[PDB]
Amino acid sequence: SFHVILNKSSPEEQLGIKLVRRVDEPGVFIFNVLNGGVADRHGQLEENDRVLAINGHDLRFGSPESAAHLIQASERRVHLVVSRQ
Amino acid sequence: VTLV
Repeated sequence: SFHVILNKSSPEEQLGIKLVRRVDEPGVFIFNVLNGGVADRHGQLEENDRVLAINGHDLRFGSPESAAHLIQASERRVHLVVSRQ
Repeated sequence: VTLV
C-alpha cells in the first residue's frame, strides 16, 4: 500500500472522488476522479485504487458511506492509505 | 456511487 495526503481548503469541500463497493469482493474502490477537483489536482489517485484507511480509520472491510463520513469529519487533512493492482 |  501507499500513502496519499489530500487537503481540503474548507471543511465541507469534497475531494472530487466517487467511491463504490463491489458485490464480489470486499473493499472501497475509486470509481472515478472528478476533473479539476482536489484529488485530480493532486494527481496520484487512479480509478480502481482501493481505499484501505482514512485518517487511521480502517476501511479494508468498510463502506463508501463510512469513507464519506470520515472525509467530512476532518477539518482539512485527509490521509488515505491506498492499494493498487 | 458515493461522492466524497
